[PDB]
Amino acid sequence: FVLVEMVDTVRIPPWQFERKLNDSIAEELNKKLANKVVYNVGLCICLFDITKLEDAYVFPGDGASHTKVHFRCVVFHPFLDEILIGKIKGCSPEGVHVSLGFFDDILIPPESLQQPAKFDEAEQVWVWEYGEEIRFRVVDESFVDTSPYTLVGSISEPGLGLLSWW
Amino acid sequence: RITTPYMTKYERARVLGTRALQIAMCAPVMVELEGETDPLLIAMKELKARKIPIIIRRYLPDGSYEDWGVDELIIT
Amino acid sequence: KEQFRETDVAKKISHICFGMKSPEEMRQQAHIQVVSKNLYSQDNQHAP
Amino acid sequence: RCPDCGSTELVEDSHYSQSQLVCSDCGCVVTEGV
Amino acid sequence: LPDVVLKPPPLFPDTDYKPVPLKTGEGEEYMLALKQELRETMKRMPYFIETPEERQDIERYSKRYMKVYKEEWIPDWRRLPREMMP
Amino acid sequence: ADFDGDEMNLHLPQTEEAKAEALVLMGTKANLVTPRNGEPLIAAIQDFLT
Amino acid sequence: MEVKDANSALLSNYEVFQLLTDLKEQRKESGKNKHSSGQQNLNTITYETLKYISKTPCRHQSPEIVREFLTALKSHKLTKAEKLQLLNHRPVTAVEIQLMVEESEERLTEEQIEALLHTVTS
Amino acid sequence: DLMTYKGEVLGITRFGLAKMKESVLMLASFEKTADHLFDAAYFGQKDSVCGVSECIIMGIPMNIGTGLFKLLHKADRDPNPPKRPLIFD
Amino acid sequence: TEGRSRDGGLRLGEMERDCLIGYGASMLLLERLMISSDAFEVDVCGQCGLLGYSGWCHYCKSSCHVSSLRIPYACKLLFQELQSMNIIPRLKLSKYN
Amino acid sequence: QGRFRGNLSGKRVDFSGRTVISPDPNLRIDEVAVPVHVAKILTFPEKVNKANINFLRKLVQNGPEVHPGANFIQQRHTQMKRFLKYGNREKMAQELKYG
RNA sequence: CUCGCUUCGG
Ligand SMILES: Nc1ncnc2c1ncn2[C@@H]1O[C@H](COP(=O)(O)OP(=O)(O)OP(=O)(O)O)C[C@H]1O
Ligand SMILES: [Mg+2]
Ligand SMILES: [Zn+2]
Repeated sequence: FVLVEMVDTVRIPPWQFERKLNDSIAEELNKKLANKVVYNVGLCICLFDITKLEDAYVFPGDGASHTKVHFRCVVFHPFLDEILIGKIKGCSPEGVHVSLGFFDDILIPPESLQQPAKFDEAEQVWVWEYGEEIRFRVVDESFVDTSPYTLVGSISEPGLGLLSWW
Repeated sequence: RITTPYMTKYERARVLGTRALQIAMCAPVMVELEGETDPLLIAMKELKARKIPIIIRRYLPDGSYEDWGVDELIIT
Repeated sequence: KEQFRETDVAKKISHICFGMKSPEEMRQQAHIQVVSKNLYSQDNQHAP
Repeated sequence: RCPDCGSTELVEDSHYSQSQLVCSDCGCVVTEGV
Repeated sequence: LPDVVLKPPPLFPDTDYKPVPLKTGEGEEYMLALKQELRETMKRMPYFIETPEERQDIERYSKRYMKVYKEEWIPDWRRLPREMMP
Repeated sequence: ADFDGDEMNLHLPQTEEAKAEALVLMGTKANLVTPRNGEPLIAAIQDFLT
Repeated sequence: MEVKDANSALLSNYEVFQLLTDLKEQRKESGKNKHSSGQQNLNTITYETLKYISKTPCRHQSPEIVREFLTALKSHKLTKAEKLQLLNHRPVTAVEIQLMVEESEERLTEEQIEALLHTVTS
Repeated sequence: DLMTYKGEVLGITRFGLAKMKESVLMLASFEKTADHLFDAAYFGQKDSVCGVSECIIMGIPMNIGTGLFKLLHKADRDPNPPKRPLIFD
Repeated sequence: TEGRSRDGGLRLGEMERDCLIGYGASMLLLERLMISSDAFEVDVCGQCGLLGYSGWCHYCKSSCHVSSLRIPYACKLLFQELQSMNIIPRLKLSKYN
Repeated sequence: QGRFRGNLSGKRVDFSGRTVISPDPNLRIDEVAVPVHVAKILTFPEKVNKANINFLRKLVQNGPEVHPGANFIQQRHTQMKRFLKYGNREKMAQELKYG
């Protein structure tokens, strides 16, 4: 989790003019930046606050109100070493599929670093024994449009010990 | 505060046009229309009542600006 | 999950930069190379 | 077929110099302009 | 009259002449080895200025262990004009 | 115009802004005097002067 | 739509929890049919992230508690990431600090661990 | 004043108009379209859209007339709103 | 089209445009000469300055910088003719703000 | 007849008419008399708001034949035009949404 | 349809 500074041109239609400007600006910005992954930034969650809000122009076209807004928004972006606690929402032979709790089913830990009793035999067998911990390793993002996902991340499961659960 | 206190005819035309366009697009009305189905007549009534929520931003050629409220300006 | 891509921006043309195109740039811009001097096919449909 | 009501009553009716293929049941303008 | 062509000519038309085989000998191979050595050694030379990495995620106790250390040559400012001292 | 068969054109603006600009700037009541010397152009004519 | 800084300031899960609770109560106080029908993914992300944070021990936190914890840890010369992870995870067992928490070597001192556990439990 | 603002009496012909105005598109539209366009392409002259004729051609509102100023909406607002304090920093 | 026999519309000649300019009615001039006659929406690549299609620039082989832009259709025809004449008009777009 | 003078500086437009004129002294100097036939052809797009809904309903009910009326309806959500000569005009008038 | 040419109207 980290705060991100953004500047956006928000267009408010005239039928919301009776509303206070800041509230409707926040509502529209949240509607525009919810459950979406900003490239090289991470998955934005919601708006934290609106720091700078300058004058509201009205253009000779649409007739709505366009405002340039400086705001801070919270996003989920680990720092390549953060420790997380997710739940196993699936498992593939080449690697388990852990999902952060109802947050994002994008964490795919490779099984190439645990103690040498590692394999997934397609029966959802996690690990041959000697709340699931995670150490984020690398961030990666990709584009979508290429003709007339985007955050997965790699996960480390070292010899953490895990006295409570193997 | 240095420009003309009188509201120019071009300013009136553009303010009325923008206000009528907003009213035609379901913007709130501030003068309690009496059977006026024409947005432009409603905009003219708002201008006469000096209730138009629009601020003109007069731009000087160098780049400097100054803001005048519609109620602050003088109409003819 | 979903990538944030901006739908539409109120872009306004600022200025037009006139210039010229090199022969390489013409090939890059073009889609096909025209080599046939005739227009329509031989058949009676006369498709291009 | 009409894209709205699914009918096949597509009539070519020009209205004041505007060629127009329109559904004859619900009036949906399928195609216009030549 | 010239014939009409249905498909554009191939992107790389073939040639019946091929490049002459390269010169061989102890000297030429020494040149190749020396050039590869220059490539390998002049990237580590301090004259090869690397792009400054930026935007460190966090500070860590391991930074001191992973701190990149490299000797830096000191320019002779007597010959160089005054404007280029840091 | 002289009503001797002269044809006149008539345009209908399709925008509220354009309609308001036309009514304000180009209203007949707003252009009673020519800009050349300020003389009134819209005035009484034959069979009204008489 | 450009971002000025993607790493402006790291924040703990308590700030996110407080912000999500405030947003949830404001939204339930100002529920709009058209706005909600336009985008429901806001409700999904807020509700599910709030549930996930609630499953974590992030409850029972206050700004005074966070300030006291930060001041207590400021004498241990630990990095910002370490104290952030300790605050988010709330380690009750020593082994969480000993092994899972990075920079373990030469930092635990085998005596500062007890003080760290006392502070995190306080 | 327009004829004598550059220090020399310039006529309203194409030569004087070329010496007075700077926008490529208006010069091309008035007279000698091909020559003006080819010379502009050769010089790489970037032409802005300040003038009226280029505004008309580009389909944008012209700067003169009602387009000189900009309008602002007197919306109920509060610039520089209070910021939520940061606890961890 | 031109004539009544072909159901054509009336023509705003150069002097009509001059009179509209003299009035200063910018919005009505824009509506008459752009919105009501030959309004069109093209896709311009903000990187190369050339015209793309369907939100895609073939010249740059990319779609990140392609932006929609309103324009008279006659202006698009002029731009394409100039491109065919090797007089390449490159448009440097910007936000309306 | 080039692009600049024939299609860029001055170009043909729709929503326009051209008619012979005749005098009429009983009209104010700011008014012009338009034939009924031309008015049935030249249309104005009026946006449905809270003020003219009861007026546009009657205009839609009249249809494209009676002079006070409309020729097309463009829906707010879908941009599919509806020709008023076909379909139940009363239902369309009853289903006039804002915008 | 495109283009030209004429004859009109004003
Ligand atoms: N070539 C043209 N260019 C512009 N306007 C024209 C042209 N031919 C006719 N008109 C229109 O017709 C009008 C000319 O009429 P005018 O010359 O004043 O009277 P007239 O035709 O001499 O009639 P009398 O012979 O005096 O009875 C004015 C103008 O708007
Ligand atoms: Mg006459
Ligand atoms: Zn491009």
